[PDB]
Amino acid sequence: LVVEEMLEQYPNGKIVRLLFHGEQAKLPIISHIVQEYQVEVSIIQGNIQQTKQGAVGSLYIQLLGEEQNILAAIEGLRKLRVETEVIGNE
Amino acid sequence: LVVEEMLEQYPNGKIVRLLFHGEQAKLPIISHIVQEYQVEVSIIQGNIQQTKQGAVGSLYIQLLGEEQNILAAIEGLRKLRVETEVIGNE
Ligand SMILES: [Zn+2]
Ligand SMILES: [Zn+2]
Ligand SMILES: [Zn+2]
Ligand SMILES: [Zn+2]
Ligand SMILES: [Zn+2]
Repeated sequence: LVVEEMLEQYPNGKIVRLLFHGEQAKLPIISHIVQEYQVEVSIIQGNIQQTKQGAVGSLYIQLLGEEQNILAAIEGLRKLRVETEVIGNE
Repeated sequence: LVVEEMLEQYPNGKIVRLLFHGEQAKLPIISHIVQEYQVEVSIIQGNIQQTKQGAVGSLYIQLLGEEQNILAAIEGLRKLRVETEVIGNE
């Protein structure tokens, strides 16, 4: 992997993996969540490609902010059809 | 797997996988979160064994309740040293 290297380098907040299969909400996802949930975003690693289905791939991001807001932003992503999970829970 | 079969049979709330490596908080975890976060718990699948390290294994549970409370219960588990993630995000 090794996802714990991301946790090691980016300790604060939560690190999440976002998946894009082309079904995600057609809006500016990252700015949308920044503004709505008052979270900061740092891109750690990613691979996204444009396909006929739309943007497809993965993004690992660090979210910073109040705990409740980070949690809400993560469920927000999921509801916007971006599968999201906090790394380090396997 | 197939974790989506759990989502199919238990549609409401969130389905989470909890991991126990023996480092988890030494308290009655499931009742603790039920009471603190006002969530309901249904066990879907699990394999837990007692070892010299303590209780080790996994539990898949359905959490029911208000969205914010479910989210808080999930982070609560993590803080209590039970690695937890919402299934269906791979
Ligand atoms: Zn997707
Ligand atoms: Zn929104
Ligand atoms: Zn996982
Ligand atoms: Zn553990
Ligand atoms: Zn507690």
